[PDB]
Amino acid sequence: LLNRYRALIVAVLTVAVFCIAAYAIYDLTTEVRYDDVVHALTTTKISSVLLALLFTGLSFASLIFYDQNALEYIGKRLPFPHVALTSFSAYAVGNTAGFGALSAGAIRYRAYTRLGLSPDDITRVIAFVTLAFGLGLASVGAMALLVIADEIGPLISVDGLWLRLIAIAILAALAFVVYAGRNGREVRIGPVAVRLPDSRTWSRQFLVTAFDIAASASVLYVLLPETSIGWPGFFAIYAIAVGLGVLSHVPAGFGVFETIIIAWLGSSVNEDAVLSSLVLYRVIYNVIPLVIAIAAISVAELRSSMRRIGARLMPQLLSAFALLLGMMLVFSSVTPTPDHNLIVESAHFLSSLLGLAIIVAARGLSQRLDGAWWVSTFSALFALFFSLLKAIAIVEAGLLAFFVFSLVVSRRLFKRPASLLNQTLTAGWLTAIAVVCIGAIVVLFFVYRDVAPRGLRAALGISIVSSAIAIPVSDDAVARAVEIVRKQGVADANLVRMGDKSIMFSEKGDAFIMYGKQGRSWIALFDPVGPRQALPDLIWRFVETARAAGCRSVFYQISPALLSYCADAGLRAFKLGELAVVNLANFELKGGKWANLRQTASRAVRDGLEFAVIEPQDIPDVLDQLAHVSDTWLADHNAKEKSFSLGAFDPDYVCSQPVGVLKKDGKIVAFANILMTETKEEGSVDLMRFSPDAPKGSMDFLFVQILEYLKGEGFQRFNLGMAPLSGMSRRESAPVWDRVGGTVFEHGERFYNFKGLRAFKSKFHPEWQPRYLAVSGGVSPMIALMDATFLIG
Amino acid sequence: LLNRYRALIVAVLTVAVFCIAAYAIYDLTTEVRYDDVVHALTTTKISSVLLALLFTGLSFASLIFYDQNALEYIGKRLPFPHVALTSFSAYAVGNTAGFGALSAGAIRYRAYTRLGLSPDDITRVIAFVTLAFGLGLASVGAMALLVIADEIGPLISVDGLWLRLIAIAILAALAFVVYAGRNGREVRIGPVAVRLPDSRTWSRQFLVTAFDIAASASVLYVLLPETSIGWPGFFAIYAIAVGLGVLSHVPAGFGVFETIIIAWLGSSVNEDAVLSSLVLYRVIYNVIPLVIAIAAISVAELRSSMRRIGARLMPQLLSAFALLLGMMLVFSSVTPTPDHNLIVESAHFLSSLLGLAIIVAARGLSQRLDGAWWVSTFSALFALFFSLLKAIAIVEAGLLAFFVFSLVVSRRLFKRPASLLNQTLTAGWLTAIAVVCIGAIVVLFFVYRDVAPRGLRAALGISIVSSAIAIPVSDDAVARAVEIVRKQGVADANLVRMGDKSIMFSEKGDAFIMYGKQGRSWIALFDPVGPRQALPDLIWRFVETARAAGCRSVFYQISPALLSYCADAGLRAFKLGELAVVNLANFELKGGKWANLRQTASRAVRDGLEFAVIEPQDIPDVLDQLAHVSDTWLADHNAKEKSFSLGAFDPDYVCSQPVGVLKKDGKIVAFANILMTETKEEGSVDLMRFSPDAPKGSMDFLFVQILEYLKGEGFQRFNLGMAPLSGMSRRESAPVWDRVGGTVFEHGERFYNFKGLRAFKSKFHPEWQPRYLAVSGGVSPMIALMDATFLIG
Ligand SMILES: CCCCCCCCCCCCCCCC(=O)OC[C@H](COP(=O)(O)OC[C@@H](O)COC(=O)[C@@H](N)CCCCN)OC(=O)CCCCCCCCCCCCCCC
Ligand SMILES: CCCCCCCCCCCCCCCC(=O)OC[C@H](COP(=O)(O)OC[C@@H](O)COC(=O)[C@@H](N)CCCCN)OC(=O)CCCCCCCCCCCCCCC
Ligand SMILES: CCCCCCCCCCCCCCCCCC(=O)O[C@@H](COC(=O)CCCCCCCCCCCCCCC)COP(=O)(O)OC[C@H](O)CO
Ligand SMILES: CCCCCCCCCCCCCCCCCC(=O)O[C@@H](COC(=O)CCCCCCCCCCCCCCC)COP(=O)(O)OC[C@H](O)CO
Repeated sequence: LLNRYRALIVAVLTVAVFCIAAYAIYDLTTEVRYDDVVHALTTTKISSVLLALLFTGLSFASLIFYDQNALEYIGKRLPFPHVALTSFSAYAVGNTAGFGALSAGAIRYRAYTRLGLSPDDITRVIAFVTLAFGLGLASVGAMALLVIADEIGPLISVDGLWLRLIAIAILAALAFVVYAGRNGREVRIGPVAVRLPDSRTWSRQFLVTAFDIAASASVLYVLLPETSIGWPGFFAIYAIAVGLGVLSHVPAGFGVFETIIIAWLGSSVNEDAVLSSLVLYRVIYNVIPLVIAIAAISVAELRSSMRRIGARLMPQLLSAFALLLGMMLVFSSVTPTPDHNLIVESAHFLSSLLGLAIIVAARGLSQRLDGAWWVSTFSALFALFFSLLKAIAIVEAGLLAFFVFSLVVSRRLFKRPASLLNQTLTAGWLTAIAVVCIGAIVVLFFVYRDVAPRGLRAALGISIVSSAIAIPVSDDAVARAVEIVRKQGVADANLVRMGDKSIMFSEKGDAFIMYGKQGRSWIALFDPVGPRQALPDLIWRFVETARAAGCRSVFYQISPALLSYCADAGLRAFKLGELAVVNLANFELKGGKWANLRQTASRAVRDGLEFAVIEPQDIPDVLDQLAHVSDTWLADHNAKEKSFSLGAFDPDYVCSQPVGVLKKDGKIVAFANILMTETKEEGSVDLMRFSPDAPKGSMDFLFVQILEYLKGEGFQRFNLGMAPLSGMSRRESAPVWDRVGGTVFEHGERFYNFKGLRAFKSKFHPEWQPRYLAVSGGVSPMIALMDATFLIG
Repeated sequence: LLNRYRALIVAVLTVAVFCIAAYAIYDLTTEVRYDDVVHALTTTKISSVLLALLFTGLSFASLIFYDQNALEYIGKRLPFPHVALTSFSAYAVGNTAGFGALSAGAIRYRAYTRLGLSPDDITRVIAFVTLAFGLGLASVGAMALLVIADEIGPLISVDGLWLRLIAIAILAALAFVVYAGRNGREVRIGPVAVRLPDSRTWSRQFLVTAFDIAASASVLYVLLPETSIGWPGFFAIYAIAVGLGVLSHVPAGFGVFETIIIAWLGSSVNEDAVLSSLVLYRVIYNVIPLVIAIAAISVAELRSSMRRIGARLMPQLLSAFALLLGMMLVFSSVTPTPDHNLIVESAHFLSSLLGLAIIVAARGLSQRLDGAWWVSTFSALFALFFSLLKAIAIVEAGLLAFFVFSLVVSRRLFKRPASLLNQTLTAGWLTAIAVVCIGAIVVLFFVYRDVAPRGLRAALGISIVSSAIAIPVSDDAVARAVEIVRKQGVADANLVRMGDKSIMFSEKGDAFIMYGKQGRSWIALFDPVGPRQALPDLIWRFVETARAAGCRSVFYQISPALLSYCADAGLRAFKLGELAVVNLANFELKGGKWANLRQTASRAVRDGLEFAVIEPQDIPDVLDQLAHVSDTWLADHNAKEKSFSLGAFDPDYVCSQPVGVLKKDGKIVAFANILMTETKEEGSVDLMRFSPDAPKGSMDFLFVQILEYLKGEGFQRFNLGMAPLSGMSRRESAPVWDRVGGTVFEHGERFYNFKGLRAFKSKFHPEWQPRYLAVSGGVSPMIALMDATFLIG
């Protein structure tokens, strides 16, 4: 149920469920000694750990076929070594993090926009993949719970009829969903409206997801020493444990997975064995895949060669690996050894400080900063020679030295400067910090219960991290922005002079992005305007400025050519609508398929309707007639005015650009703003105007003459309007859409008919051009679209 | 591995495996009392039997989706209530019988040729279905054997490594088969050459076959009272028990299924419970589906309405139901009750006699006789009022009275007369009789072991059944057959006068079929010749005459219009090749796409090559030149002559039909036989003749003039040659073909180039016409095609 959590109480409720889960871990693990857990790790039958490596390998092979199946569903057949990597390194993170910037979403985006998909199709790949895992895990858990409510029924002393009956309830619900969605037929089960694929496709997907959950239950089943349950009893436990640990949005499914397995198997087998198998499960299944995903980038970077997809995936992988590294550092700083460096109960507080600093550096590394690289490299080095002095500890030292190795290797990857601390907060990284802190508190209360200042110090360090986490332009800038609009390309940005939109610049001075702030996030207007080389340097700087004041950097109507370095900044693009573009050198007045426009023009030829080519100083002759016709087209919509879209009643902006008129053979009845550039390379309009002198036979010639004059000056093409998205592309959607995409199309049919319908643009036979809205920080474009909307109105 | 058993040692080896299995049943059931088994049937918790009915219902719902999936694979989308019936009544028989006339094969044929498929596609439906069940049962048993070699490992005291290792062996073999057959690529694993379908199709098929085997293991698992194993342990037992009971070709998988489950679960649970669950399994899963399949025909016959498919399926269903009825009669005659009608150890021998008589009547009813109806109806009535007098016995009396009800209902279904006993033997019905006899011997040795004349009497009755199972035409007939060729239609049958082919007739006198005998089977030549109404009456009479001398009634080159009542007789059609037909009223000498023939004719115009229109009495001028040119075209192939195909060196047959010649401008160098009828409705040729005066430029005009003269007399069309089957239709094949179809195509490219290649026929631009060979008795067309072949040569 992605893009439905619209809150910060989701961030609070996630760590609430983790607090309840960790309290239940400490409840269910009373009479176990930490020394006994260390004993059971040190004696664990190395054939069993090798077999756990084998089953993790089979699990990630099935995850590769999840995604290859997804790409065969939407027709986009991509080559296989560029899909094995982008879904062996999408589940190496998705099994670890579930945040905005670190999830399956913001890695499929960053690894497929570089690879060659369309952002209207990565939201099909992601959505089919997440329906695949969720619905397949529900079917698999409810079928393997159906066959055995007796091998696991009495283990929690719940009778076999009830545990089987809830599995029959889940299977009846999912059979109802499939039988509703037999042939198309989007079935609205609530907010989310599933539209299941072919029966030949969800069955292949069900095999792939059942082999995934089988070879990921068997990783833990080989590590549990000689249970009183078989394989499938443990498989029905595992498909409830994962089925709740991913249901509660916790990072990696940490606490809920742990507490379900401890609550289920402590009655069966010895609790030290289950803790020693769960810790050695989290290592083998959630850290070894990160290490292999890192090394298969770094080795190919040193030395067939997939350096582009490695360059787009390495910050995400390192930022998801540093978070588990920080969990390991804090959990191994709190658990004691006798010989400790009292460097001058407060001497291992340096190590916990380094661990929390490196997960803050992980939040930096996903944002791909430079201070993140310095802090993470040096903090890992300090942890290296302040943890190697104690013992050998090949897991700790080797894993952390691998982090240092990779992070020295990827220095040339990124040099982007910003302030590591001055970004305020996301909904997810607070959950990361708080899960590390609360898990550390539970490790401390767990360990020193059999045999403080360090506890109070770790809590005070976490509170200091929380406090540090808590821690229109001048007419010269507007005129210089107008000069940048002149001396460069796209003429869409002639909405620059109307004010109300803050304008930042670049260091080169010839590039700008135009703001606008509505809620907890400020948006943009068209696209960064300027030469090509100043745009990617500025597309990061915008988002850095947006996070610098604790806001999200939504975009609006961006180009498909922008995507290749738009998605690198952490921008989930979304399909919005297509912008009608008519090339002018490939145009004829009737041709074979333009004569409807010729007859509509000749409808106004007999009226003799005319035009104006007037100047930026030709205001004082027209202005009160402009006021009265403004009253008319405000009476057309019955008095509701919009910003961010058109030019309002403006004494300067209306007379700013050269405009053009519909006449009463000399008397102004309707006008039109025309928007050019100095470079003569592209021109546009924005507004059409109604009169009580123009019926449906003359909704065109006021604009047809403008098209002919823009042909007459010698422009290359012409950006007329922007249309909402058609019914055939409302057909091509994804399974787990919700009210989000419906209100994308409602925003389409709500704000894009103030100039004309899609068929009205189609009357001019245009070649369409898609425009997107990019959203920062992995948040819902329900929120982003409404932040655009309430800034329109 | 169908169409590879080519023997009677398969029939011997099947009952050998059943003898070993029944001896192992009697071995493993020493200390069990028959009274205790009756106790455990009478106390069996009626909720458990209702739940077994539910799981049988789910199993046959999945069997319906086996076949609906199969019909969606080959594109032929058929309506669903005509597929639910023809695969709820194809597995109601296939789970009971595995013979020639009673299997999935000879019910898919009889229920799809009526329904609307092509016999080149029912051999795709059948073959995809049998690969589906076999390969899916192997994958399912090897996967559910993989997860648990510990819940069922020590039950037979075999260590868990070996039972898991053979499952890894099976899964590695099947993964090798799939990875070989990724994209097309027919992988020859031996005699059988699997070519697996789409990954989107065998996965859906794997779900359907795993839900089948799950809901058929659970029918028996609900009947076993409180095992020491879970569900999936019993599922891994069941997928070995079925996986060997269908591997050994035994009817219903009787003895092998029984002995595997007794051998596996007698060590776990009490043996009386396993016998009481296996008998009540065979009832619920193999007799209740026959009863429902019968009643859903008979009720719809009395009263939406599918009377055609019921009329084609009811004899197969009744003949597979009477066999289990006979097993029940013999097994309930041997098992004793105290009060018995001593009508005057030999008074219940009447009941065993009635049971063996009714399974002989079942062999009659599949062949759809009339004495079969009389013997089966009256023998069931005698069993009714000589078994109802003993006790109530609602299962026995109700089941048998249902048989009497259905068989009175289907009197109007069939009235076909033949001798019920005088058919000699099939490979399968001897296995039916012998499995009933040996199972009866084991029931007798089982029951009277705790506490004979009846045993010796049952053995003598079976030996009497075995002994009773052990129990060119005149020139008037040839000339009358030539008169039937004259006064009626197809001119293919002008091979009638050459002798060597026995000619039977009909009772109406104006219809005939022409024999030819090679091995243990005699074949036919073209098609029954005559009016339409005398053909279906004769198409049964041919097969009755063939079984009357203990032989199989193969056909050769039959029409697609014959299939609708050809498949009713029990004739598995097979695609053979297409017969080139050129309509003459829709023909032009060059048109747009015939001018190659015009230029090839003008190649011989400058030679001035000519023809003959000579008579049946114009022999004595040409005959020695015919002898020398016969020496030439015997020197063409280098001296190897064929029967059954053309006219040989014949003093009567060569001069019989009007022939036509290639000349040395008057001197005979090459001839051609031309074949007409009196009705002027269709004409043909058979033989083209080589000369040492005709190169590749004149392989045509000798025949082109014949085509023009057959146009000139005024015929409708022209049966020139018969071509082998093309490469695109050697592409459209089925998965479990073997050397059979390969030698069908080898027979094609081996015997059909003595007149010309497929492109040689394509030079004349023909409209193709498929011709089939029908095979009786469910036997392989390897055998039938070679019986045609060694009668050609
Ligand atoms: C207590 C009562 C509550 C019940 C109410 C149920 C309502 C359900 C409504 C649906 C809301 C879903 C919201 C989640 C959205 C989200 O968060 O995003 C999408 C997610 C990520 O998918 P992602 O791509 O990120 O992959 C993640 C993989 O890595 C996981 O990782 C790990 O946890 C690893 N440790 C293990 C790896 C495993 C193999 N790789 O997918 C989803 O749809 C999640 C839906 C899951 C639904 C499960 C339903 C419950 C199952 C129980 C079965 C029946 C038995 C009942 C007995 C009680
Ligand atoms: C002891 C060592 C020997 C091993 C050697 C293996 C070689 C295999 C070579 C393959 C030859 C196949 C020859 C059969 C051909 C034939 O006869 O015809 C095709 C059949 C019918 O198909 P049909 O359409 O007729 O349906 C039938 C349904 O009704 C059955 O009925 C019943 O029995 C009911 N009582 C139950 C209904 C169940 C649900 N409905 O299908 C086939 O391919 C048969 C192939 C089966 C292959 C199984 C392999 C072994 C499985 C074991 C798994 C691994 C574990 C190993 C541990 C030891
Ligand atoms: C009700 C089920 C619902 C549907 C789910 C069905 C899914 C089945 C698919 C399972 C595939 C993976 C199988 C993993 C099973 C592990 C079995 C196992 O326990 O391993 C034992 C031994 O394993 C081996 O010897 C090697 C097994 C290798 C399995 C390789 C699988 C290949 C076949 C997979 C099928 C798919 C083929 C394509 C693969 C890409 C070790 O156990 P143990 O004796 O150590 O246990 C005692 C105690 O627990 C302490 O350990
Ligand atoms: C390792 C596995 C390999 C792959 C196989 C996986 C296939 C799983 C699919 C199974 C579907 C059918 C499930 C049948 C399980 C039967 C469970 C059972 O035992 O029934 C119990 C109770 O059953 C019920 O209460 C009702 C169960 C109804 C199940 C209906 C299945 C619907 C869901 C099927 C999934 C598909 C959905 C579409 C269906 C067309 C009765 O047991 P008991 O307590 O009597 O046992 C004690 C002793 O044995 C004596 O009996």
